[PDB]
Amino acid sequence: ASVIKPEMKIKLRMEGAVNGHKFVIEGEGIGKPYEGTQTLDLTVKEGAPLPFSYDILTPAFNRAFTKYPKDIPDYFKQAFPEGYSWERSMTYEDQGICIATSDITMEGDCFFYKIRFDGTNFPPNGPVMQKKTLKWEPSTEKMYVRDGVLKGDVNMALLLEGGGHYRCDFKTTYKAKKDVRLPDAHKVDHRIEILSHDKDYNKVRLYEHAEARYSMLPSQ
Amino acid sequence: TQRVEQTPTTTTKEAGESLTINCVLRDSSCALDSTYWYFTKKGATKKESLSNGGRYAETVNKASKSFSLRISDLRVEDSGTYHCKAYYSWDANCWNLRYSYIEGGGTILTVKPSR
Repeated sequence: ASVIKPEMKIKLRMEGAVNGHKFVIEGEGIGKPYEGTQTLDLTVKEGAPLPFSYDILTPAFNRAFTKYPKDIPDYFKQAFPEGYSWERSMTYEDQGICIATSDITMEGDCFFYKIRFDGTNFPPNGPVMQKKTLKWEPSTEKMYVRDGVLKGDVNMALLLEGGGHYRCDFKTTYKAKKDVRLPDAHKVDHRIEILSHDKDYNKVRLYEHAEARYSMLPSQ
Repeated sequence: TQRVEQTPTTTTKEAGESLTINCVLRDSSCALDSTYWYFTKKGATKKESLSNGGRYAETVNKASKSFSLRISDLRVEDSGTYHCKAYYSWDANCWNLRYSYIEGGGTILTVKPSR
């Protein structure tokens, strides 16, 4: 009876601004929600060439794509067909700051995202505006219930040209549009990578792998 | 038992003079990654981020695990506490510090008025 199929497509639109520079990016893709994998093809529709590291955007481009075990309730799959939304704050070690939101809906075999992204106070000679980032390091997100919704906190870091890192504190609130069975505290391990890009990142292929797990055995 | 040793701990200087503050990671098998400097005017926990440039010259010596701030043309307004903060290089030996920072004990600077 589950509306979330073994293969689901993705259509999205991001509108945002980083240090005053406006942009629109549209996306289409496909993934395997029960295997926690997905690939997206992303195109800059307005604001090309982007004057900032693409990597600050990539975690904004759906925890429905997470391999959940049967003994951890799946907040995100239970949320469909009606859907869910998330709001995220991202605080970098050099006082760069981003806020992002996504409204996630579904029609047939396809997820639809409307994403808003805003970033400011990135230093002109830092790694974001000089485009010195290489990739996000693999991460572990702590998932926990507060105020009847799901919170996620994750320590994130971009590897930089030269082998250094650029750290970020991510805090997310996930809000389903209907009553669902809430999980106990658990973790989600993530890997995200740009598989391919053109020169100015006007065209980007993006892959994510996410799996949920307990950090402690259930209560006895 | 890692510590950042910051020197000088306290200093009095005359206006127009220069000050070097030194921060050294001691008793550590970890290495320095990013480095940052902050100013606290008397009282204020609000941190003013000192960028390399103008009267502030920020240098790093990775081999010595030290970083330093040189302030030129000191003013009475420069009076207050200077703080250094470092993050750690990612490596297997210091893996659980890879998102953490460490700060010096701080430098309390008094700039005596001249003219």
